[PDB]
Amino acid sequence: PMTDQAFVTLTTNDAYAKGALVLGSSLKQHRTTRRLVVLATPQVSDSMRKVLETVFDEVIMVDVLDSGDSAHLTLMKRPELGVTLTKLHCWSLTQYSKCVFMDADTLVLANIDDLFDREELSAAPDPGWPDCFNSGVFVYQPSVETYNQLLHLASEQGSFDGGDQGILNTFFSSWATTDIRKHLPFIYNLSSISIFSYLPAFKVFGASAKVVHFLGRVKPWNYTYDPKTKSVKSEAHDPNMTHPEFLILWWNIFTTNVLPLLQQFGL
Amino acid sequence: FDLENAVLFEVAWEVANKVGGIYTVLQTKAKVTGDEWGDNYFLVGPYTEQGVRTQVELLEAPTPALKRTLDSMNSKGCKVYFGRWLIEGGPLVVLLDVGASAWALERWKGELWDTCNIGVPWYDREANDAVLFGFLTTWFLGEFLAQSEEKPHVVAHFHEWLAGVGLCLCRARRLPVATIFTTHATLLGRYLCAGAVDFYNNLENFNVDKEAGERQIYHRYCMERAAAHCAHVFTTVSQITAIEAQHLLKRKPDIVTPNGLNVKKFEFQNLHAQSKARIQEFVRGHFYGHLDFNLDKTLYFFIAGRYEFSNKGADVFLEALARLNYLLRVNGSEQTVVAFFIMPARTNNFNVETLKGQAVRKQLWDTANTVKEKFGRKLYESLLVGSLPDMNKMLDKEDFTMMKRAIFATQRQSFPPVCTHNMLDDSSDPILTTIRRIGLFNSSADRVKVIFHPEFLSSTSPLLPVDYEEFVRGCHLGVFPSYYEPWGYTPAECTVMGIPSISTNLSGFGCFMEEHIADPSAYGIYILDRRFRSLDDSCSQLTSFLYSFCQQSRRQRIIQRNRTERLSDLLDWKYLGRYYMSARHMALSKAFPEHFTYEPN
Amino acid sequence: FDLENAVLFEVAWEVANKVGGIYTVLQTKAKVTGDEWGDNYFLVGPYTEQGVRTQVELLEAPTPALKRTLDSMNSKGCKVYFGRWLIEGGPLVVLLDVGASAWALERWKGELWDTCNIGVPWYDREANDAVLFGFLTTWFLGEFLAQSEEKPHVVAHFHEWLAGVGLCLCRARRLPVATIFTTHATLLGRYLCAGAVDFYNNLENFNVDKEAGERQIYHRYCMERAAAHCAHVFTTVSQITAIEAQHLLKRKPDIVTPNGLNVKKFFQNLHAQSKARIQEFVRGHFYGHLDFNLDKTLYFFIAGRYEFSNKGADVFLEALARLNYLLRVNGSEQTVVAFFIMPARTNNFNVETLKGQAVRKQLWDTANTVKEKFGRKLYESLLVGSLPDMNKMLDKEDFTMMKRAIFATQRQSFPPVCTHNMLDDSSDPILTTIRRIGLFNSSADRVKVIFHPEFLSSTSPLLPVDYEEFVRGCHLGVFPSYYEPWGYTPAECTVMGIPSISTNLSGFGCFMEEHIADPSAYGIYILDRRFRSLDDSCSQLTSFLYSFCQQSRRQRIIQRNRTERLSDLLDWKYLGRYYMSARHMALSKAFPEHFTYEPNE
Amino acid sequence: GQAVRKQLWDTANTVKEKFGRKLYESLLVGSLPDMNKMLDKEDFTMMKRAIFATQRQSFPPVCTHNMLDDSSDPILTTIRRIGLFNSSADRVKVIFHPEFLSSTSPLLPVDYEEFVRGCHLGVFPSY
Amino acid sequence: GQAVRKQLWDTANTVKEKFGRKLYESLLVGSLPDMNKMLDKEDFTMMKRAIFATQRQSFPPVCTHNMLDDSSDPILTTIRRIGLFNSSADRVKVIFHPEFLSSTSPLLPVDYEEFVRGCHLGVFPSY
Repeated sequence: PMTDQAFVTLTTNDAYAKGALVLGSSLKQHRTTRRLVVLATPQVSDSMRKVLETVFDEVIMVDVLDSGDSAHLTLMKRPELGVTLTKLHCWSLTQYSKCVFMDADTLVLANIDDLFDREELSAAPDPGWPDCFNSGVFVYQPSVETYNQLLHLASEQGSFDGGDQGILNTFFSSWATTDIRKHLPFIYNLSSISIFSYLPAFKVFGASAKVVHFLGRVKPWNYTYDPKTKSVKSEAHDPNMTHPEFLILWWNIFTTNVLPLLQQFGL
Repeated sequence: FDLENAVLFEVAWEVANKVGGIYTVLQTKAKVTGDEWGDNYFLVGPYTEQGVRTQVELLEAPTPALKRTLDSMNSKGCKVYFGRWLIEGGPLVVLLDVGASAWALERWKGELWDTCNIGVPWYDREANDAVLFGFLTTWFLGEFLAQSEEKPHVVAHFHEWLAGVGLCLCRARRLPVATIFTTHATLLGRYLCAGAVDFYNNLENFNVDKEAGERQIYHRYCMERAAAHCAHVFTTVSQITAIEAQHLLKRKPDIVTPNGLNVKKFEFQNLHAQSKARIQEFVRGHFYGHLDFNLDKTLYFFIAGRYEFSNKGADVFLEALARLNYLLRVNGSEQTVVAFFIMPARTNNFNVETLKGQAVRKQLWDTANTVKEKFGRKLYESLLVGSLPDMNKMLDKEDFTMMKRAIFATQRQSFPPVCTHNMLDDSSDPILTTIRRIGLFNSSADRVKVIFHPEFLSSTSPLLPVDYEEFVRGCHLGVFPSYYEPWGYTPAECTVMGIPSISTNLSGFGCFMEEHIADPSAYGIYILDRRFRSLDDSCSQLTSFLYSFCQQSRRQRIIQRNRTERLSDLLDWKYLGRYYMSARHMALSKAFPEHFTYEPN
Repeated sequence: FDLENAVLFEVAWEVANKVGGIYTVLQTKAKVTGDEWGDNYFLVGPYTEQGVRTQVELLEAPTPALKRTLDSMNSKGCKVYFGRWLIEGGPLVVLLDVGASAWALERWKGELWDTCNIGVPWYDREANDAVLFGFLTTWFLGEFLAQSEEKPHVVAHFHEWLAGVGLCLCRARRLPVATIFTTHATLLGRYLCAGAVDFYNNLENFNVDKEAGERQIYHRYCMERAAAHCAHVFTTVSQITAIEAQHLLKRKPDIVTPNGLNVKKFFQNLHAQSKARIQEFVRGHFYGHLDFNLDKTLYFFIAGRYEFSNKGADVFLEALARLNYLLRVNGSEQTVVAFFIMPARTNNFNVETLKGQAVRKQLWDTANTVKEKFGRKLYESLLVGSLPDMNKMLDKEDFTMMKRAIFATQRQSFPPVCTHNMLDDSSDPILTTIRRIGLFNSSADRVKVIFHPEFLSSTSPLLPVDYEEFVRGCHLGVFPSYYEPWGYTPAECTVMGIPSISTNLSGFGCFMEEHIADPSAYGIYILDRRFRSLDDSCSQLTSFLYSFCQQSRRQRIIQRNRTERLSDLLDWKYLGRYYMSARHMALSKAFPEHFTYEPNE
Repeated sequence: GQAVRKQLWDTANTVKEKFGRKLYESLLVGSLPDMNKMLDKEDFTMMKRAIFATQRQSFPPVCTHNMLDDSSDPILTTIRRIGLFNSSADRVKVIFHPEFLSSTSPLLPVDYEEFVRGCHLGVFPSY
Repeated sequence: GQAVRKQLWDTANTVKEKFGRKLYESLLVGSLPDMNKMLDKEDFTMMKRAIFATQRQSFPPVCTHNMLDDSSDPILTTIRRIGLFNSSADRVKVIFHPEFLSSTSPLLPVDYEEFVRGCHLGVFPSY
C-alpha cells in the first residue's frame, strides 16, 4: 500500500538480474510494505526482464546509449561511466517521494522499512575510507534537479573512483560531518570485507546484521551450489565465505523462490 | 424499502489510497451512500500512512459493540484504525493495516487453500496483499456480528478483484452478512485486449482458463471469478463489461451499476472562452512563424487519460486526423484543427524548440505591452493638451528597436515540433511513429496540427500551467475512441463539464449513453460503433464525425455545448444512486429473505 | 514606580462621546496608559446612549470593590454603567449619566457654592452637565475608597474644564486622591484670539477676570482656573498653551504633556500612488488649460476646521500670491497647486469641476480603448513577423473616438478656484482673498488654488480619496496657524512622510523647535508668528514656500524621509513619558509617605 | 448602511491579516493552528465594535436616495400600500434607486450596463 | 526550502481569504465568529499537507548553492572543522551564499546594498 516509497535496484545484465531477483525475494520474505522498482539497461534479455517483471513492481528502463536519454550527452563526455550514469537515473523516479537504493549484490536479512525513516543520502560508513558512503545501500529522495546536478558533476569533474560511490560522495560531502542520523548503522550495509578484515567485531555485532553486501570480484551468483550438501563451491579464503550463512542464505533463496520463476520464463 | 438494522460495509483497496480510478468512485459514492445508510456506512480499506494523515482524521468508536470489535482486532496482533474520512458526507472508515501480516504466510494463506482451494504465488504483491486484506475484513465483520447483538442485516459491498478474497471467505465461513461483489473491470479482459488480435468478437470462443494461465495471471483470475460466483448479487460497471463478465467470468451480472461523478465541476460561459484564450496563447507560442492559420477559426480536439495506444484508440484518432487533414486541404477551410494528445509518458523536460517558442511568445507579448503602454501615455498626454494623437511620431526610436528585436526573434525557421516534451524514446513512441507515417508533421500546408503533451497538465509546469479540468473546458471537442475502456472516467468528466465527447460502443460510457439517449449526436455525444464495424470502417466513421464537427456553424456548436450540459444529470450520483440501492436490496433478498424481502424495481 | 496599589482614573467629558479632539487623545492614550496601570486603568466619562450602543461593551466589575460602589450609586437615584470601551487596549470605562442625576442638580449647585464659591448659571448646558459629571465622579471616587477596605491610592487625571468640577470637589472633600488636571486648550484663549486684535503679546496685559466677565463665560473660566489651582499637578498640551496658562489660568504647568498620536497611520509607493491620483484630479479640474508640466508641479495643502484667523489661512493665501509673483518673474517650470481642504457650506460639485473630471474620464477611456486596440493589433503584427505599420494601426473607428475626445477638451474659461458651488460665495473668506490676491488659475499664473469645501472622503463622487491618502500625495503641508493649542492636523502630516510648515504659535511647531535644534533639515519649517509682525510673517512664509519650490527632486525626497523619522517623537510610546511623569508627580505631591511615592526630578 | 458594510469588511481584513500572520507562523513551526488562540484581545474589541455597528431595529430602507417629495412618488406610495416595508418576514424587498445609476456613486458603484448584467431578470411591463 | 516557504505562505493566504469571507459573513449576521466552524474540512486537508511538507529531521545546508568544487572550498572545510553544521542545538547558524546577491536570483532577490542594509552587523576582519 505504500505506493509513495520504493526500494530501487540496478540490473545491467542477466548476471546482475539473478542478484536483483534474490534481493527482491529477500525484501518480500521480510515483508516490506514498499514497492520494489528495479532499473534495467537494454542489455537485460527479454526473457530475463519478464522474470524481473514478476518479482519487481516496475522494471523502469534506463538506457544511456539512446539519444533521447537524459544522460546521453554526459555519456559522450564520460564514456567510461555508462553503468554509473544508469544507476544515477534512480533520482529520475519522481513518482516516489523517497527511495532506498540497493545494489543487486546485497541481500536482506531482516525488515529494513525503518531505512525510510532516514532522509536524503543516509548511507552506511563505507569500509575502507570510513568518510565515504558505501553507495550499496542509501536512502535517497528522487528529484530532476538533483539528477541534473549529478550529471553536471559527472561531466565537469567526473568521479574519483570512476564509479557511483565517487560521484555521490563528491556531491554529498556533507554526510561525513553534518549529521549522525544520516550515518546508517553498518549493519544496514554490512560489507563482507568487514567480516573478513575485522572478524572480531563481526563476531560481536554480526548476529544483528540486517543487510549483507557481497563485495569483491566474485559475486554471489558466480558460486556453485550443491543443494544436496547445501555447500557453496569453497575457494581459498573469499570475503563472502567468511560467513557460511550470508552466502548460503543467498543460494537458498535463489533455489527456493527464483529457479521456479526463471524456469517458467525460459532461463 | 426500509433497512431497519442493515450496516453498509463498502470494502475496497482504494478506500483511502489513490491507486486507481476506483478511488475516485468511492470518494464520490460516499456522499450519496452516506444518506441511505446513515451512520451504518463503514468503509473497509488498506492503511496508508501518507493517506491516513492527509485524508483521515482518527476517531473513537460510535458504538460500544464497535469498540469491542476494534479492541479485539487490536489485541490479536493487528493494527486496525478507525477514523472519519474528510471527504464529503464524512463517512466512518475502518482502515485496517495490511502490514500486520504476522501469521499470513502458511496460516491465513494456508486457511485460504483449505477453504477455497486457491493459492497465491509468493512473487505477487497485490494478490498477497489482498489475501491479508480479505482475511482481515472477513475476520472484522465476523467478529463484529459475534460481539454485537446479531444484526441479521449487514451488507458488505466488495468493490474490486483484490477485495474479493474477503467475499470468498465470508460466504464460505457461513457468516450471515449479505455480500455484493462489483467488478469495475474484468482482469482477464485487460490482458486479452491488445494481447490478443480480436478480443471483442471472439469473446465466447476464448477458453478463459487457458488464456489466464498463459499470462501467469491465473491466481488473480481465479480470485475474481471466485468472488463473482460467491456474491449473491454480482454487479458490473457497464453493459460492455457485463458482456465480458458473461463470457470471461462465466457469470451474468445480476445488476449493472454504472459509475457516477459529482456535479460540482462548474452565465458561467466564461470558462470556455477564458480557457480557450489560455490554450490559444500556447498555440501562438508553439507555432511561431507559421501563424498563417486563422486563430479564431481554429478548433482544438483532445484525447486524454492514461497512456494506452490500443485501449484509448489513439491510433484510430490519428488515422482519422490524417483523413480530416486531406478533407480540409481538398476543400479549402479557414478552420484549422489542433489535436492535443495529453497522454502521460516517460520523457525529458520541455524540448528546446517548444520552450524557445513559448519564450518568444512571452517576449512578443512583453514588447507589445510596453509599446502599448508608451502609446497609451503619449496618446493620453496628447489628448489632454487638446491635439490630435499624431500616430506617426507616437512611437519612439527606443521602442522601434525593441520591436525590431521582437520581429527577429519570431523567425519562422523549421516547422514547429509535434511533441512538447522530447521523448526518452522518440523513435519508438507509438504516437510519434504514427504521426510521421500518417504525414501530419505540422507542415504549413497541413490544416491539422498535432501537439502531443506527454505529461499530465498541471499548474506547476512552466509551459501551459493549466489544470486538466481547465484545459478540458477550453478545448472545443474531446475524442475518446476507446477500445477497452470498462468505464470512461475521462469522457464522463468531459461531458459533466459540457465539452462534446466522442465515445464508442466498446467504452462503457459510450454504451451507457446509447442506452440512455435516443440520438447520441443531437446531445453532442457522438457514438462510434466500433463493436460492429471493422477498424478501417470505424476510422472512416470517426473522420465523418470529426468532419461534421468541423463543418458545424459557430452558432450550431454553441447549441451543441449547451445541450451537453444537460447530460450531466445522467452521470450524477443522485440518479445513479438508484442502481446500487437496487443491488443492495437484491442482496438482502437473495439470501435469508425472511427478515427483509423487496419485490424487483 | 510603586503603582501596585494605585488606580488611574482619567475623568474626561469625551470618554465615549466624540465631542472633540480630546477624544482622539484619550482613545490613543488608552493603549500606553493601559500597560502602566494594568487593570487599574478606569476612564470615568459621560454616558451617551449612542456611545454605549456602538463603542461600549457592557461587563461586570472585575474587582468587588467597584461592584458595591456602582451598586450604591445605582440604588441612590443615580445611573452608573461599567463597561469595556472597545477601542484599542480595552480600557475599562465607568460612564456616569448626567441626565439621570438631574434630580439632584440643585443640591449639587448648592454644595458647589459653599465649597468652591463657583455658581453655574441655569441657562448653560455644557457647564450644568459638567457640574453633574464632576459631582458624580467625586462620588464614584469617594465610594470606591469607602467600599474598598484595603484602601488604595487613586490618581485622577481630569482632562478638561468639563471634568474640572470634580478636582475642585475632590480636593475639598479631602479624599486621598492624587489629582492631575489638564487644560488641552485655555478656555479664554479661544475667545481672546478671535475677539482681540493682538491676543499673544498682550497676554500679560489682559486681566482674565475682566475679560471673561465681558464674554459671559466667567463661570466656565472660574471652574477651569479653580481646577488648575486645586490640581496637585497641572499640565498643558504644549509650551505655547503653557504660556497662555501662566497668564490666563494663572498656574504654571508643572509638566507639559503633549497630545501625541498613535502611529497606526503608517511609504514611497503609497506617496507615488497618491500623487498619481492627485495628478489625475488636477488633469480633470483644469479641463484643457493643462499648459503646465505636471511632473514639475508641486502640491501644497492646508486642512482643519474652516477658521480663517485660527488656521491663519490668510498668511498662506497672501504668501501664495507672493510665491506666484516670484515664480513668474524668475524662470519657473514648476507650478504650485494649493489645496485648501477646509469644510464649508457646499451645495454640490460645481458644474465645471464635475464636467472636468468627466472629460478626464472620457480621455482616459478613449485612450485606454485605443491603447488596447493598438496593443492587440501590434501583438498580431509582431506574431506575423511584420514590423507594425504605425499609420495602419489606428483605424478610422479610432480616429472618430479620439476626435470626439479632443473636441470635448476645448475650454475658454479658466478652471474654477473652488470645487463646490458655495451656498454663500460673497461671505466666504477664502474666496474673497483668492479674488483679491489675483489667483484665478489663469494660464499665466504659476500658482493655482483649488479650494475643496468638503472634508475629502471615500464617499465623494469626484474624489473617493480619504484625507490620509490625499495627504500622502501632496509634497508639503502649510499650517500657519495663529491659535492652535496642539495642531492635530500638522501632527498627522508629520507622522505621514509629509514635511509640514508649522508656527511657533502652534503646539506641534513649538514642540518640534524644543525637541530638534535644526528644524529645517527634518522637513518641519517653523514660521515665527510669535515675535514677528503679520506682514513680516507672511514674507517669511513666502521665503519658506519659495525655498521648498527651489529644491531639486533628490533634495526634496531627503526632506520627506527626514520627516518620517520625526514620527517617533509624536508617537504615544515616546510621548507617554510626559504624562507618566505627571501621574508620578501627583502621587509624590499627595500622600508623600506611602509606598515609594517620591519624585526623581 | 454602506459605511457599516465598509466597517465590517475593514474589520474582516484587519483580523484576517492578523490570522494570516499567526497561521503562517504556526504552520512554519509545524503545528496546525490552535483555534481560539488565533484571535488576540484587540481583535475581539475590533470585532465587538463591528458587531455593535451591524445592529438595527428599524426595517431597512426602501429608497436609497432621499426623495424631495416622498408622498408624491407613485412608486414609494405603492411600496407602502402593497405592504412591502422590507420587514424581516417579507420575502420581497424593494429598493427604489431614484438616481440614474452611475459609476461615480458610492452605493452600487456599477454603471447601468453592469447593474443590468448582474440582475437575474428584468421586469419591464409597459402600457 | 524556499519553495516550502512559498507553499506555506500561499496556503496561509488561501486559508486567510476563506477565514476572511467566513468572518465577514459571520459579522454581517451580528455574531462573533464561532472559531471551530470557521475552518472547513477542505482546508484542514490543505493545511495538513502543508504541515507534512515542513516535517524534516535534517539540518539546513551550510551553503545555499551547490558548489562545483565542494571539498576544496576553504569556507566549507572550516565550517565542518569548527562544528557549525546548523544543528538544532547550535545558537550560531552559518549560511554561505557564493554568488553576488542579485535581483535575478530566486533566493534573496535583493541587490548587495539592500542585503547589507538588512543585516544587523558586518564583520570584516581583513588582514
